[PDB]
Amino acid sequence: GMPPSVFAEVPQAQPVLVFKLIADFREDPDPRKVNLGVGAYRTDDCQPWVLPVVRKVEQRIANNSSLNHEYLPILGLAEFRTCASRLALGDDSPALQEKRVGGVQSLGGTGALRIGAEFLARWYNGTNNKDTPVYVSSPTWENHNGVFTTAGFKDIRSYRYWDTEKRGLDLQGFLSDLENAPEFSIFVLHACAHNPTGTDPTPEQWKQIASVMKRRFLFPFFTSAYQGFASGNLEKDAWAIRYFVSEGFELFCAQSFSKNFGLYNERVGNLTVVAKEPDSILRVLSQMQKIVRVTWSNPPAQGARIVARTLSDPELFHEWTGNVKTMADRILSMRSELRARLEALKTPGTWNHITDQIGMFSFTGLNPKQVEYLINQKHIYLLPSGRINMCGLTTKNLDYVATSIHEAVTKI
Amino acid sequence: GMAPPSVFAEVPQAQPVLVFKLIADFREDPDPRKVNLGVGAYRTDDCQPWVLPVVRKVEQRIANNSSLNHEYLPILGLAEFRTCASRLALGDDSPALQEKRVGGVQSLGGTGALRIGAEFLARWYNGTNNKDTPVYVSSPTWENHNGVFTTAGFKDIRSYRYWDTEKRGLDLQGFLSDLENAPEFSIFVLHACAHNPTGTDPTPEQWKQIASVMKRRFLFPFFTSAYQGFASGNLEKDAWAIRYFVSEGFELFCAQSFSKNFGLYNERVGNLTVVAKEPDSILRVLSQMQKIVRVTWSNPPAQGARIVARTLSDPELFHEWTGNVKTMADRILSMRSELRARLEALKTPGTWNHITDQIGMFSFTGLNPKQVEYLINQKHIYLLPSGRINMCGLTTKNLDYVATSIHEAVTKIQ
Repeated sequence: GMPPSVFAEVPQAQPVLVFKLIADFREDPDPRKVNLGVGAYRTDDCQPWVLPVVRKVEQRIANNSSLNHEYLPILGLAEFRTCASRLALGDDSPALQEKRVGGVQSLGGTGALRIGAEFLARWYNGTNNKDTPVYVSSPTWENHNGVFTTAGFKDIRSYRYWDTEKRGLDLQGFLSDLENAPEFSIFVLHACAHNPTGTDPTPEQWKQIASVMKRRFLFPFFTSAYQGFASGNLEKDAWAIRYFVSEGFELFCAQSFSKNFGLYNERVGNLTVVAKEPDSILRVLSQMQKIVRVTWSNPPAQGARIVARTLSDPELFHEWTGNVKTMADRILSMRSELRARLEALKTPGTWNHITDQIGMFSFTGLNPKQVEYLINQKHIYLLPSGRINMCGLTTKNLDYVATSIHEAVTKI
Repeated sequence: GMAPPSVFAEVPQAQPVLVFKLIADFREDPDPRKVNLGVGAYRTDDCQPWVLPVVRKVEQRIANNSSLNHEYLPILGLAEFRTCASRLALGDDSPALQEKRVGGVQSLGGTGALRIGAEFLARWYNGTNNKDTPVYVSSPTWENHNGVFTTAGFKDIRSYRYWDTEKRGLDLQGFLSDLENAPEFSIFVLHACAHNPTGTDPTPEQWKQIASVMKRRFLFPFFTSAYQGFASGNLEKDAWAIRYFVSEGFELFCAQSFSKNFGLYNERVGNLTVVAKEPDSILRVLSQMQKIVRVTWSNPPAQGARIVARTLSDPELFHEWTGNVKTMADRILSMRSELRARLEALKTPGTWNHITDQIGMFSFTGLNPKQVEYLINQKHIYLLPSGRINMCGLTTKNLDYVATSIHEAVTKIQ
C-alpha cells in the first residue's frame, strides 16, 4: 500500500456477440468467406451505398451558405418532424387533420424509443409507474430490453412470435399472450420487417392483434425502422400503424431513417405521438422537451436537414422512392434466388419462409449446430440464431451459400 | 356513450425554460433601440450568428469527398475525434496520455457527455448503484446541470457557494468551507474556465487551494469544458485547471463541448474525457460507457465530429481555427473593456472591474431584479432576472445606449 483508484472495481462489461463475429469474419484468410452477419444495406459488390438522392441533397446543403449552426429547437427541426410524422401516418391522416399528432426529433430509432420509454415510465398508467408490464416479441432486437430496463421498467416480458417448427408466426401464442396481459400493458410492435426474423403479420392477423389490444387497453409502441425499405413501398409498409390510428388508438411510433435513407451515422429518428385530442399533444410534448433536454439538449441538424429536404420536394421524394425500391428489389431478388437454388438442390424441409419473410433479416430455420458448420467448415458467418442478412448474398456467392446450406442440412 | 379519456389526460403541462419567452418578447418588440442581451451563443458586431471560416472550409472538403460513407460509427465514436478532443483538453504532453490512462467517449454535445458520465457514476462509483453520493454544483450554474444528475438518479444534489453578490466576484472562503464540509467521495461539477452564468473564474492560485481540499477529502472532479480557446484565445490557459488536477494525480471526468469554440451548436459535438490512475481500468470503464451509450443514442453522429477531427489533425486547418477562435475571444474582450470604460465614464455607482475580470461571453452584471425589469420594460434591453448578460449582445452601435441605460437603472431604481 502506497490512493486507490475510484475505478478499481469496475467490471469489464460482457462481450456482445455480433461484433466479434464480424471481427472473426475479418480475421479469416479463407477466400470463400461470406459475411451474412452484417446489419446494414450492401450492394451486389459487398459495398455500402450512399443513396443518390442523399448525395444530391448533401450538395445542395453544402452550396447553401445561408444555413447556420445555431441550436435547433429542443424537439427538433420543425419541417423534419412534420415530414417524418406525415410519412408514417399518411398525408391525409385524420389524426394529422385533427391536429392530434406530435413529433419529437430523436437520435435514430434508438433515441426515439428511449424518449418514449422515459415518458411512459414517468407519466403513463399513473405517475412514476415502473411496474406496467412491457412486452417485446420473442425474439426481438436485443436493445429493446436494454432501453426499457434503463428507463426503469421492472417487468419486461415477451410475447410468443417466432414458431421454430412452422418457420413463421405463432399467431395463436401471440394472441394468448395479449389476452393474458394486464390491462394497460405496453406492447413493443414491429410495424414491418420484423427484426430479426423477417416474419410479419398479414393485415388480417394485424386486425386480430388490434382487436385484443383495443379491448384490453394495451398500449401500442410501434417501431418503424424499415418503412419503404422493407417491401419497396412506403405506403404498404406503414399500413399497420395507420390501421391502429383509424381504429382510434393512442400510440407511439419510434421512426428511424438509418436504413431507408442509409443515414446510419447521422442518427436521424422521430417519435410520432398520436393522442385523442390536440391539448394532450401539447402537454405530452412539454414533458418530452424536459426529457430531451437532460439527455442530448437538442438534436443534430445534418441528417434531419437531408430528410426534410427530400420529403418536402416532390422531385427529390420521387427520386428517393426509387432509391428505396432499388434496395428492396435487390433483397427481394436475393430471397427469390436463395429459395429457388435451395429447392433446386432438393434441400430437406420447406423454404417458402425465405420469400414470405420481409426485409433484410431472415431467420433461416438453421439450428446452432448447423450454424457452426457453415462458420467452421465453409467460412459463412451468421448468428447462432440462424439469422442472416440477405444483403450479404450476391450474384457471385449465391451458389456457394446455397450449396453450403444444403450440405448444412443433409450432413449435419 | 362517452368516449374514454385520453391515456394522457393527467399529464401536466411543464413550465417553460425562462429564457425562451424572453427571446420571444424581444422579437415582438417594435422599438428600434431594442437589444438582446439574453442570447446564448456567439454573435458578431452586426448581431449575426457566425459560422467559422475553417468550418465552412472543412464542410466543403467533406462534401467533395465521395469516398466517405454513412455507415455506423463505433458506439464510443470516431476514433480520431476522441483522440484529438482529449489531446486538446489535456495537452499533447499530458502525463496521462503518455501513460495510456485516458479514455474518450464521443457524445451529443457537452450535455450528452455530462449525462453519460453521470449515468456511469450512478452505477459504478463509490459503490455499486450508489444514488446517495452527494453531487455539488456551483451557486449559480447552468440549470441543466441539476437536471442531468437528477435524471441519472442522484438523490442528493447540493450547491457550493460561488458568486458573491456584495463583492461581484468569487466567494472563495464559502467555496472552500463547502469543500471542507462535503462528505468524502462527493462529486463536484467544476467549470474549467468561463464560468456559466457568472463569468467569474478562480485564479490559478485559488484553483490550487480548491484542489488541495478535494485531494484531501477524496472529492471527485467532474469538469465541464465548454469554452476552451473561446474564453481567452489561449488554449493552454483555458485548460490550465484541468491539467493542474491531472498533474496533482487526480482521477477525473471532463465533459467537453465543441458547440462554442467551433460554433457547431447544432451538430452536437462533445467528448467525455476520463483520466484514471492505471491504464487497465480505461478498458473496463469504456466497456460500461458503451452499454450506457447503446441504450441512449446507440452511436453518435458523424458530421460535426468529422469537422473537428479534420481541423485538429491538420496543421494548416488548426492554425486557421486558432485564428477564428481568437477573433471571437477578442470581440468579447473588446465589448467587456468598452462597456466598463463607459460605465466608469458615466461615474456609475459601484465597482465595475468585474466586467473585465470575468471571462467568456456571460457576465453577472450585479444588477438586481427591479433594475432588470427597468431595462426590459423602459429601455427594451432584454436580460435575465439574475442580471446575466451575454457580452456578444453588445455592439459598437449599441454600447452608448446600453451603458447609459445601465447607469439609469443603477441610479434611479431600487
